[PDB]
Amino acid sequence: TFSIIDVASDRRLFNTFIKEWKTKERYSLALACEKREHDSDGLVLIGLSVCWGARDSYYISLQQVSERLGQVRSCLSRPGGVVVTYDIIQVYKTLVLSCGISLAGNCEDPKVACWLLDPGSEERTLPNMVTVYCPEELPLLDGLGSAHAHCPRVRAATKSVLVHAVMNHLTGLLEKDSMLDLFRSIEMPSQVCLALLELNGVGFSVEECERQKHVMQAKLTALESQAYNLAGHSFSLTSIDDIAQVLFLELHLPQFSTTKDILEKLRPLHPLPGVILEWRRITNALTKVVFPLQREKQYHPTLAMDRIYPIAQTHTATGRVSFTEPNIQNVPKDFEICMAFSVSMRHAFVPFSGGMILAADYSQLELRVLAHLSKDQRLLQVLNGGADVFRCIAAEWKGVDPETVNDSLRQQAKQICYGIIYGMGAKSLGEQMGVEENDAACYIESFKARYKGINAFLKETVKNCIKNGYVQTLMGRRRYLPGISNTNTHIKAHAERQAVNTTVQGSAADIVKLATVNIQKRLRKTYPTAPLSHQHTLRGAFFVLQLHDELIYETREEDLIQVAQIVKREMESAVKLYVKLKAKVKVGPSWGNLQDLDL
DNA sequence: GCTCTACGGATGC
DNA sequence: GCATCCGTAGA
Ligand SMILES: Nc1nc2c(ncn2[C@H]2C[C@H](O)[C@@H](COP(=O)(O)OP(=O)(O)OP(=O)(O)O)O2)c(=O)[nH]1
Ligand SMILES: [Mg+2]
Repeated sequence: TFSIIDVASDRRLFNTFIKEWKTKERYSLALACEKREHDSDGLVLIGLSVCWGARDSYYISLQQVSERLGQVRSCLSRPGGVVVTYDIIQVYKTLVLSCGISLAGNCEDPKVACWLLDPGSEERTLPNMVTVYCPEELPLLDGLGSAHAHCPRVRAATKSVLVHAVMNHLTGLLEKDSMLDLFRSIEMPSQVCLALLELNGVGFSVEECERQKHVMQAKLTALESQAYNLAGHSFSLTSIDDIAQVLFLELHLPQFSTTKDILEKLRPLHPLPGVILEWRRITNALTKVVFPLQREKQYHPTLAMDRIYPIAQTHTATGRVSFTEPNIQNVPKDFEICMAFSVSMRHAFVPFSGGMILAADYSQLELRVLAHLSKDQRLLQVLNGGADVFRCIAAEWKGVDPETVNDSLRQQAKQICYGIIYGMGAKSLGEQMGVEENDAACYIESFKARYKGINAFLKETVKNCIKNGYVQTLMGRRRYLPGISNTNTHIKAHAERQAVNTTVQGSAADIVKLATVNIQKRLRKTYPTAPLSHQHTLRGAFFVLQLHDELIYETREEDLIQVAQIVKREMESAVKLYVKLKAKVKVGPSWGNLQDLDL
């Protein structure tokens, strides 16, 4: 039955546990943390629990410790040897930040497996797992502590045995879905990479952020002065009611939806919608970036700099990775204040002293992925010759030379292309393009006619989703879309759009995770003596940010060239598609100041 | 009748 | 009285 052996109680017992632990091809590890403080070994993290089959759990107490932790480090760092933990990122970060132990080897996390089996479902707690997947272990839930009495050793042992059972069931479930090698070769190493990113943080100059904040606040005072002058009274710029009054009630064209439609037929008609738009953009910047970042900032003393530590979400409908605490991914790009000041929220994100930011983006990634999946011969030959499809779309749309395509113009062409691929209608295309309804419909017809393989892939993806109830990515991840067969046409169409989008975007996410893993492997081979993160303590790169197809690394100046070569090679060789996977590598003294490193 | 993500402020029942 | 909702930013 449910047993708790205390191996950290005798020399021979602990040594036998270690020598049996090394041989085991798969165990479950759990952390026992009595959190009187909210990162310390023997003060917060109290112990370690290890479970193999037959409802037995071995608890290693980290109280009194040097030799216990040394042998646990030896086994936990390359003892097979698969460690199963609930919330792998949390466990890895806690181990690093408390006792300086890095989980080296193959990891498994029942959370990641449950998300694999049904990514559109809810994040199941471990109890939630036991009730659903392992009902025969339900009597053990009384013993995962409680909100009042935890007993961290007993809670750890119960969680470890439950995680072992749950992952044993989920392993067979994943093999049935043919997602097991993908789980073990792609998904879990990506989890470790993300935890290592979370440990790294991203450098953050408070001085630069304070400078930007002061300029933005002076600009907001000026903007409020103009807005109260362009209207007449001192209304509220943060109230949609106080905006829909003054707007649409004196001379405008319409509650009333005072949204960024004030760009349309209002920005070129009255200057207050532009002033309101600028005020809203700077207010977004302040209240969603600089105020959160100035309160989320944390001083790294070893690096002698401030850093921001985001939390990776990773439980996503499509396999993407987002972040929680500051929401770093959505930090705005540069924009101009006239007083011309350049608000660069990314310019506040800086490397350590003597360091460089290295950012490697995937060139038109989902175009290439879709060209491979659809086998569209036209797109294959076009983008295998180094062409920029976004540039050519922008040129043929505007009639301008492709070489004279602006970066913002390229963004609109990119949005048009991806929207068309992902089920955008004629009305939305007309809005985003300026053309009429019929013109946008004919544009979509021409897009599907010249890229015949793309239309065939769209139809086949929807047909196979109806026939199977799910869609599959390039590397085998499935998403279930029960609305694909809904009688209501809106839910059915929504599921078809999600089917195509999930296929292509999940495949791109899979490629990006693979590239992250392979870059990490090559970096470890090239600089074996470097620290894994900024919390492990500088040679090589450090992976401070992930941008769904872009990997930010923060390398040393001397290692910049080698790191860029490594990153480019790994990103281009992640997957052998019918397309080439070109990566654009940029270097700079800051995230907001990056120059192309032609290499 | 583009998808995905989070998140501040405001509706909104 | 809080709970989502939505518009917003990235991608
Ligand atoms: N559905 C949709 N997906 C988008 C949109 N913008 C970006 N994404 C997805 C598709 C892109 O392939 C992917 C990576 O983002 P990027 O903006 O960097 O674009 P892409 O890689 O296509 O272009 P690039 O050559 O890097 O400029 O993100 C969008 O407007 N709609
Ligand atoms: Mg890209």
